[PDB]
Amino acid sequence: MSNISLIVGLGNPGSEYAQTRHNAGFWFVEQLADKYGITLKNDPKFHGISGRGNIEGHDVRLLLPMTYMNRSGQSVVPFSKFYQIAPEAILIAHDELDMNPGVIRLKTGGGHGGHNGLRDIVPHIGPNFHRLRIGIGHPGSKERVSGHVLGKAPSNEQSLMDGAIDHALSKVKLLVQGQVPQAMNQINAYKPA
Repeated sequence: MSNISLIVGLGNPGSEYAQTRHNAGFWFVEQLADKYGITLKNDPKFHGISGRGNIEGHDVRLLLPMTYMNRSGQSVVPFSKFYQIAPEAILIAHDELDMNPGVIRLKTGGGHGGHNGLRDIVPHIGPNFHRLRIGIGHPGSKERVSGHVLGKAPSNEQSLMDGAIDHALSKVKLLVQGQVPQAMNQINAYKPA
């Protein structure tokens, strides 16, 4: 079973979106980058910010598309193709409306589930990449989904999400060393302390 060699975080560019729920993927990858001292640099050729370095003995690339969320494929697709990274070696972290704050799951395959970042990626690389679904809660109605994902969470929900992100961070060793079923068991078992 492939080692994960590319980790992508989905979100929108700019300081006005940096703290919004829809950037949960960016939080995870930025925190991962600084945990391992990997420097994320502007990478205009692939419409994103990217880095590469050693994580737990493996050479891993990190990518944050700077395309805006709904056009994320315009970075993820050419980047993974240029470096010849198969979908099976990709993990994509993203906010998940269908899970509460403090809930976090690793998933392999399936469709976009309505996520407008994943919607731009599945068509071009197929579905067989891994996803870190970071729960952000559902506001209660379709009409307010957009204001919820594009909004900043209150303190209490933010702590839950941060706790869940911290836990996944501690399991990245299993992911990069090819231990996906173990990582899946261990990430998916998390419950707030």
